[PDB]
Amino acid sequence: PPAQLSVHTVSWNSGHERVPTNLEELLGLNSGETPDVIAVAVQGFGFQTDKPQQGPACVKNFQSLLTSKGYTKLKNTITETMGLTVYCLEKHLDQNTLKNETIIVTVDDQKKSGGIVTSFTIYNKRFSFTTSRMSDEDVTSTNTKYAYDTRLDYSKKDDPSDFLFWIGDLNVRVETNATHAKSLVDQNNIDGLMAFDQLKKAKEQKLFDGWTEPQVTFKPTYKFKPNTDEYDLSATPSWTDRALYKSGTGKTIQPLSYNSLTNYKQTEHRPVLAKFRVTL
Ligand code: HEM
Repeated sequence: PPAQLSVHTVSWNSGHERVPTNLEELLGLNSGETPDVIAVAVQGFGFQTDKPQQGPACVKNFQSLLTSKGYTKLKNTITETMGLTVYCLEKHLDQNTLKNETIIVTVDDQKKSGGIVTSFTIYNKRFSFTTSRMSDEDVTSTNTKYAYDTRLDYSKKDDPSDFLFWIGDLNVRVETNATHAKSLVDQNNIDGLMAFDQLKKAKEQKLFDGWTEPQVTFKPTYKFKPNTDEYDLSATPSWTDRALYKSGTGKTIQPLSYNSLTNYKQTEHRPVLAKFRVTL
């Protein structure tokens, strides 16, 4: 039992975009780090109805890279609008204790909104990875637009997990006008703009209770004109893709790094990469 383990997470509201050439950058492996656990969350349209038939390239390309580095894919789950994959180094796995489990929650009769939770145990400590997706317009169990449901929160369990991560587009936005938002961004006043971000409002309403976001130092990750760094001001610049963390059991989770990946420009949203060190 190591005293500590590292986790990398990435999410991207990637829409219809395809596997990039440079997956090492996407996963935070380009400076030679070797995280114990990797989670990849996507939001978009048509993943199960793989009409472009891009599923096979995703599997080939991710598998080729990660197996060579000593990872086992614990689970990939795809719905029409979400994807969640969790990888763990083979060396940490004990089949008799792993207890690998995934649930899918859907909130609407078309199965477009909800979330996915994948959980597993290593060294007798339980990890859970959540992603979620909600539309602006739906009726919800919270009567808010935010992509929260108690069923996706394993910290609310009678026996809550040791290490929990929630990654994706939480449907949290910057509640001010585009002019004022752009001005803040031009001044690099990230904390000033974050003052208008809705995560705190969701928490006042008792959603994402006790979940922590690492400090944000990067500019809003949406909405860009593709293949530029120029905001499309038809939307107020916002932080779409987020990483939250919690422990149910008093374990220390230390963010090492939290950043958008500005080199992935192909789309309106920029992926977000988080790195953590967890103490068992
Ligand atoms: C950059 C965008 C995307 C990322 C980062 C991504 C990520 C992933 C990952 C990590 C896997 C599992 C790979 C493995 O087996 O180790 C996967 C599988 C898959 N993805 Fe994606 N995905 C993307 C876009 C898409 C798109 C656009 C489609 C369809 C339109 C799609 C459909 C699939 C399918 C069908 C699978 C296979 C699931 C199975 O084997 O049953 N994904 N994706």
